[PDB]
Amino acid sequence: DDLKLPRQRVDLVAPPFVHVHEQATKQGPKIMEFKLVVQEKKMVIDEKGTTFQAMTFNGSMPGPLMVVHEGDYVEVTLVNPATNTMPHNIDFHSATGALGGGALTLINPGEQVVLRWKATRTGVFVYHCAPGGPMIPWHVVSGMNGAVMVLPRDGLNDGHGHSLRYDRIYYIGEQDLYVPRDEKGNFKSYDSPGEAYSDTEEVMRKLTPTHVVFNGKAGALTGKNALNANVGENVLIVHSQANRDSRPHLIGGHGDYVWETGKFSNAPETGLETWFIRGGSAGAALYKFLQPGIYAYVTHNLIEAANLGATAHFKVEGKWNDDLMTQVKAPADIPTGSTNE
Amino acid sequence: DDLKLPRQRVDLVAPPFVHVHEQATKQGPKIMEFKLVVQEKKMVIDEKGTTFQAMTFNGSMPGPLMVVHEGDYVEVTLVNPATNTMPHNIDFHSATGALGGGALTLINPGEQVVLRWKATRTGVFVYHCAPGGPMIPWHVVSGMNGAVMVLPRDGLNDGHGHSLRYDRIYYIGEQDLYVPRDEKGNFKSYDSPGEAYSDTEEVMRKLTPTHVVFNGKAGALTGKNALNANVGENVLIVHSQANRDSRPHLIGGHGDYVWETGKFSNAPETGLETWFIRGGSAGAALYKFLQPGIYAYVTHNLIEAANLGATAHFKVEGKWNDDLMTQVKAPADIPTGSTNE
Amino acid sequence: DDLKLPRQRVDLVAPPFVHVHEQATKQGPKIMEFKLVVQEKKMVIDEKGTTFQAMTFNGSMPGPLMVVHEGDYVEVTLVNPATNTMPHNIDFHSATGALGGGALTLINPGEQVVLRWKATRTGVFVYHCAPGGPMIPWHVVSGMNGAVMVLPRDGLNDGHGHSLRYDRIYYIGEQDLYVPRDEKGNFKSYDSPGEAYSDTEEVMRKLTPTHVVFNGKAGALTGKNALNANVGENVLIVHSQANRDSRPHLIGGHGDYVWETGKFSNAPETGLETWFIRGGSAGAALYKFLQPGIYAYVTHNLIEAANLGATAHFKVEGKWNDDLMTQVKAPADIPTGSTNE
Ligand SMILES: OC[C@H]1O[C@@](CO)(O[C@H]2O[C@H](CO)[C@@H](O)[C@H](O)[C@H]2O)[C@@H](O)[C@@H]1O
Ligand SMILES: OC[C@H]1O[C@@](CO)(O[C@H]2O[C@H](CO)[C@@H](O)[C@H](O)[C@H]2O)[C@@H](O)[C@@H]1O
Ligand SMILES: OC[C@H]1O[C@@](CO)(O[C@H]2O[C@H](CO)[C@@H](O)[C@H](O)[C@H]2O)[C@@H](O)[C@@H]1O
Ligand SMILES: OC[C@H]1O[C@@](CO)(O[C@H]2O[C@H](CO)[C@@H](O)[C@H](O)[C@H]2O)[C@@H](O)[C@@H]1O
Ligand SMILES: OC[C@H]1O[C@@](CO)(O[C@H]2O[C@H](CO)[C@@H](O)[C@H](O)[C@H]2O)[C@@H](O)[C@@H]1O
Ligand SMILES: OC[C@H]1O[C@@](CO)(O[C@H]2O[C@H](CO)[C@@H](O)[C@H](O)[C@H]2O)[C@@H](O)[C@@H]1O
Ligand SMILES: O=N[O-]
Ligand SMILES: O=N[O-]
Ligand SMILES: O=N[O-]
Ligand SMILES: O=N[O-]
Ligand SMILES: O=N[O-]
Ligand SMILES: O=N[O-]
Ligand SMILES: O=N[O-]
Ligand SMILES: O=N[O-]
Ligand SMILES: O=N[O-]
Ligand SMILES: O=N[O-]
Ligand SMILES: O=N[O-]
Ligand SMILES: O=N[O-]
Ligand SMILES: [Cu+2]
Ligand SMILES: [Cu+2]
Ligand SMILES: [Cu+2]
Ligand SMILES: [Cu+2]
Ligand SMILES: [Cu+2]
Ligand SMILES: [Cu+2]
Repeated sequence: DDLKLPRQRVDLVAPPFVHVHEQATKQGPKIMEFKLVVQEKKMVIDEKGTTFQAMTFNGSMPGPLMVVHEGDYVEVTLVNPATNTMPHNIDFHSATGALGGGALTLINPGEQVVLRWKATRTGVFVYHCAPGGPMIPWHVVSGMNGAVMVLPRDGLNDGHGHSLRYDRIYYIGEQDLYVPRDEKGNFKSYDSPGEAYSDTEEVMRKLTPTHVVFNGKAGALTGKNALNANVGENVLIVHSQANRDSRPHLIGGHGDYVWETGKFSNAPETGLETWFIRGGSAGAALYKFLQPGIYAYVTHNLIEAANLGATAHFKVEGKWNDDLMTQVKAPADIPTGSTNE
Repeated sequence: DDLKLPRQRVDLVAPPFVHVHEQATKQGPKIMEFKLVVQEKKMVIDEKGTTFQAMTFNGSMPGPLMVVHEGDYVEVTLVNPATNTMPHNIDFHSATGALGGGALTLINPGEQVVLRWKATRTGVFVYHCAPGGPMIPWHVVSGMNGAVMVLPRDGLNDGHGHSLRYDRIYYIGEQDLYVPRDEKGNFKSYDSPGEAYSDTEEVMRKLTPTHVVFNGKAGALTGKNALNANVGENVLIVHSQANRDSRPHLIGGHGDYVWETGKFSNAPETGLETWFIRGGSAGAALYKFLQPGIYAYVTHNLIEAANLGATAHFKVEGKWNDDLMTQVKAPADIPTGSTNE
Repeated sequence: DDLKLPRQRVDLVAPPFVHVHEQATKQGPKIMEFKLVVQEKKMVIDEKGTTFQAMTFNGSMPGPLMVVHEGDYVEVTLVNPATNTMPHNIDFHSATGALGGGALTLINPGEQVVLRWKATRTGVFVYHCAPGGPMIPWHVVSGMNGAVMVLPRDGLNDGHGHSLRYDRIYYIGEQDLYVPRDEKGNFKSYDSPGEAYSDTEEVMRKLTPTHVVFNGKAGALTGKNALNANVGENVLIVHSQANRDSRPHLIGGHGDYVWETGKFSNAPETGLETWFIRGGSAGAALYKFLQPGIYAYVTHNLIEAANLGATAHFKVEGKWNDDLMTQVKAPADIPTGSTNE
């Protein structure tokens, strides 16, 4: 074995949560070992129960967030069980060479492969399947995409010599979906991804998703699965979109520090209302919560947010600050003596 | 009354103009009092006379620009006259908490509410109605959006320790509209917003506007309503888009200083050709005019600009500078001795 | 003649290549002389042989890249041969006044015009035809757009006082096309641009291209026309899009230094995965190749890249660096003792 570094196995966790990691570290470079297992399966993607033929890393949309530090090596075992029907591979936008690794990781059902890439570039980055040709968009918009974060060894900073530390981290993977409809407008169902392909490709061609979802379905991060926080906590929100632009916004908040292009060698922007994730990238925002209550986290095409699935909630515990905002007068009848022209 | 600051009432003016304000101020924080009255009404939105069922703040698309300074408090009386049919509210992207104020301002026809928010974040920001659910996009794309500018108390700067001062300010609100068509392709008319809803939502779902307009209609800021300027004037152009991306461009000019994400804690970019307003945001550009004549101000999807309504004009008075540009030879027949292969 | 500077004639070359130029220069300002000849012609735009009625500068999509330095004057002879059917003009986003020159360059078939503009603004910029009204988008999406680069006289820098020098430069013009289809879905053919107009405008109105291509057609820069480079070379990739957004990505690489808004008075961003060209602009990225092999250069809407034409290749010669990336284990059967749940 030429590369003589310590090895550390990481157990991935399902989004929107993130596996255990250090922000700053004084450990030297390691070989960080990850396993991704491809799973093709039918999944429910909206609140009416619509299904579609998904293809996933590790059974989730998005695939899980991987976290390493600058100078680590990332050794990924990609597994394509024989219950799957298609070949698969993986392209890390964090990696250098061989189409991000895609040219070294094509595996048929029943095979696995081991790729190592050096984490030379800091930031959050997309990873996605990319078998070749028209299969590249198809596998990605069927769900085969996630992200990796390469932290500086000293953790995050503000680009002005001040360290930034998060209390909590969430990973929001946004997915554009292209579900075929019948002549009456009802979504169609299929028995396999291969059977769904031709009709799906026709929808894809017109560049208008039927659904835009976080964490794999409409409503995934609302209701009992709202994201928790507390007043005072500095929360890092990683957002990825492997195929299509997005414009994240935290309703009732801001982006205190935003890396919209997602790369920690660049100073963040401050005090944003809405930021922009270019399709094929990950970005990140830090926000320190100042008020309790419900926050909606959306793409601020509000049609997509409210009508195609792209809303998450935060539920924030703590005490209300009437200095920042207050209801001076509750709703009341318009005074008789008013003129409102 | 706990908050013991001077109160100042502001009279709003219709876009693209902006109410009287100071750039730099040595006044301390104030409670700045604004009134917004919701008006649902049919409006003309294109040059062929197409109408649609609009919903507005203060009778205009966009709603008027509010201008305050960092550290002021903004006390907004939102009025929903009983002639309206729907509930309404307001979300300030400038504000912290309660979904931007939307969770504290839902009012039925016949009611008003008073919200106060502290202007802790500098920049230009969207405000918009957001009643809940699918009503959020519907109210916004029906016209219920505007912007607020929170200036630093020392006015604008270049991010490199130099003050910037504008001679003139204009507010360009861009609106994506989704007007239903009949089976022949003609735009449909309705007697109320409620009657228009179902057909409008179907158009919205396909994410392709029928119209993209400035100041509420195609041609609003062309012809006799071109925007005036003079050679030498430094003009601030605030641009908002509450739902959908835009790419502003001043044809024949530049953006000397551009805050495309719209937030004055970040240094502007210099010398832009075209900038980018992410849907759900406001941005701003300063330009010092150097040449007289007509300028077109567009979104630089030229299909949207020329064919869906999204062109404004500036008419600039002054003297032409032949050093910057000149017609060396006027159109003339191609010389007989020419070879043009 | 009032302007007493040396004159230099430049011979343009077809994209993706760039005419001979100096990066840094100690020559003083010159009048740089360029000729552009409009050519309307049918062109093949995809791998199935689909044609469409194009309109070009100098016979190519994009038009050729012009390169000058800050403070030069650019004297452009625009020629509209009498074999063409339409009037044409030119708008330089690099220029100040008269709608970028469009208001001084409208020429009928059989005419030519000479425009001079001073290169006061550094960066890469779009130029495009803009006759007036609905003809503006039509001429642009028919192919009448290119770019000009205005280099600082000291050449490029990193925004932190370090010079940057490229070994190679390529110009990637991306074109959104709107080809009519018949009732069966087959692309229609026409005998002239005028005959194609009405059906084309209907496609344009729905804001969804049928094709998104580099260098004028699907596959233009793949196969025998892949872009060459070598390990170690710093390559400047200029990307323009005159009408519609794009999100460039170099698969297997990065953007070491990226001016996504395209203007050299602003420091570049570092280490990008994917960048963003706002419609109506040019941007530029520098990358130093570190690995040999094939790279795909795409817009990272992968549907557009793989299915609508928007993929180029680089073929990079040199030696593989197993430190940066290696295939630890080639594809092999999943071990019997594995558990992959
Ligand atoms: O295609 C729109 C048209 O189709 C119908 C069924 O005929 O609804 C479908 O489309 C809706 C919007 O996507 C979904 O809410 C629903 O799951 C789906 O059946 C019509 O109701 C709609 O009018
Ligand atoms: O710079 C990020 C900064 O935002 C902070 C500033 O200290 O606060 C902003 O919001 C708070 C609302 O009170 C204010 O302190 C501040 O004046 C405004 O920009 C933090 O939450 C943090 O360091
Ligand atoms: O739907 C496009 C198709 O509809 C018609 C009327 O049949 O025109 C309508 O659409 C045009 C483009 O939006 C508008 O200019 C016009 O106001 C509207 O009636 C056809 O003329 C067009 O061919
Ligand atoms: O930095 C904004 C700056 O743009 C200025 C520079 O002084 O001018 C630009 O356009 C003018 C066209 O003459 C030139 O002064 C300059 O060299 C170029 O970048 C102003 O209009 C202003 O301060
Ligand atoms: O319109 C989509 C539908 O049309 C057909 C011909 O009937 O294919 C056309 O569209 C394809 C996608 O753009 C092209 O690949 C081809 O050049 C064109 O004829 C059908 O095959 C397709 O099903
Ligand atoms: O800053 C651009 C810089 O990227 C470089 C840094 O020297 O390299 C990056 O990629 C290389 C991969 O080894 C590493 O040197 C570096 O640590 C990482 O950001 C060059 O190719 C260049 O100056
Ligand atoms: O080696 N210190 O954590
Ligand atoms: O299935 N995804 O969270
Ligand atoms: O070959 N890919 O499905
Ligand atoms: O302010 N949120 O849509
Ligand atoms: O208090 N001075 O304007
Ligand atoms: O109606 N708006 O300007
Ligand atoms: O309830 N909103 O129209
Ligand atoms: O240059 N304006 O389209
Ligand atoms: O004048 N020197 O190249
Ligand atoms: O025809 N263009 O490269
Ligand atoms: O008049 N332009 O084709
Ligand atoms: O990583 N490229 O699609
Ligand atoms: Cu796959
Ligand atoms: Cu990719
Ligand atoms: Cu409302
Ligand atoms: Cu909002
Ligand atoms: Cu033309
Ligand atoms: Cu232009």
